[PDB]
Amino acid sequence: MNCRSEVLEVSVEGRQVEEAMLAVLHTVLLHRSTGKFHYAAAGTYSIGTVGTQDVDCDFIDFTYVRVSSEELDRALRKVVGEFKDALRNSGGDGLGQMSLEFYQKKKSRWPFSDECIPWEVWTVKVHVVALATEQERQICREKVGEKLCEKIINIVEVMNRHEYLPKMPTQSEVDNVFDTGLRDVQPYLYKISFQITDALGTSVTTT
Amino acid sequence: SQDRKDLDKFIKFFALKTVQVIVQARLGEKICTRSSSSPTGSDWFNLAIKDIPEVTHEAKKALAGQLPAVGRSMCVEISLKTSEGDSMELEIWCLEMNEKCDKEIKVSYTVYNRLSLLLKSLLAITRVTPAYRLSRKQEYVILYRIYFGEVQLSGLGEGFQTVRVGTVGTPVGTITLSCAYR
Repeated sequence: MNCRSEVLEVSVEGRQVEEAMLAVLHTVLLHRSTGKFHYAAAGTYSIGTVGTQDVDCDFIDFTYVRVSSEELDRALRKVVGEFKDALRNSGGDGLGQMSLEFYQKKKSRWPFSDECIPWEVWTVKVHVVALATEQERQICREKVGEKLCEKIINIVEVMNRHEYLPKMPTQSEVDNVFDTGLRDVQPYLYKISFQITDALGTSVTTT
Repeated sequence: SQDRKDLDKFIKFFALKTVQVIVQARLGEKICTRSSSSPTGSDWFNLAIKDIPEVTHEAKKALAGQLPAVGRSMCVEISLKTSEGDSMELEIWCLEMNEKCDKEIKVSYTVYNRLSLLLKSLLAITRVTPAYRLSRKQEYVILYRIYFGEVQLSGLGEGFQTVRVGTVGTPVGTITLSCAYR
């Protein structure tokens, strides 16, 4: 169960940075979640029903499908809000990235704490572009939407080339795999961090 | 065996829900379904996809009580009619079943869950094809037709591209769901 990593890059306006990230997070969390498990004393469990809803973008000419959980929506918009703040107060660099990590929880003997083994991680690298005129805005909307289409398609086409997923747990260890804190969904144990990057140069090799 | 009878249930209702997701994605407005922790015995694949009876009827008449198999694939054709009457095949969603089977699966519930994820991938992909941005601003009118093929895409014009929404292996063969759009 070694780690699987993937990278995405999108060039967006500063206004579009939140919508672009939410579209990537929600589509990945859509596939990386299930209905809430209700356990019986015997050990059987029933799986709840996951809802879906469309979200139309305001700063982008794009629409994406997210799970109807409102707690997950607010939770994601908060951390992407922290990203949107940090990048503005980082100024001229403007090169940031978020990472969505899906991890299992493994029990450790005393005194050690439980070790969180990652099994899949998603990195999205943001490139912010400054704008001037309005007719450049109305085109940036379209082209950014059409890029996000390619991105979502690629994500879906990856969610199949990845055969491995952690085994379904029993009633005791259900929190070693799933985030059972939301009342509307049961997503896999995930951790969302971000990082502002210093731009690096390009070597003169095959060029 | 009862196992493959349940498998036939899963393939059948997966096909019906496929038609539902596609046609509802070409319906011209946003779709919104609420989740439930106390679900009903009708929430197939743990997904709230409200069946609209007219398209279940059309889909069943197209299936004629059969399932996809080798050489027999289900297709959903999304087309456009304008004021002049020009008909264009915009999308052909194809639900293929190939020959390669896989015995390493307990068809019990792995196929069910992976088919659920395939329906989620279909939900996401149906909103990133250009015919979605077309069908939301609808002037224009969108038409659908389900048919059992024998799939062919000559009506798409030269230069079409295909997006693969995904595959799911079963002991009777692997399912493929893709789209050929203009």
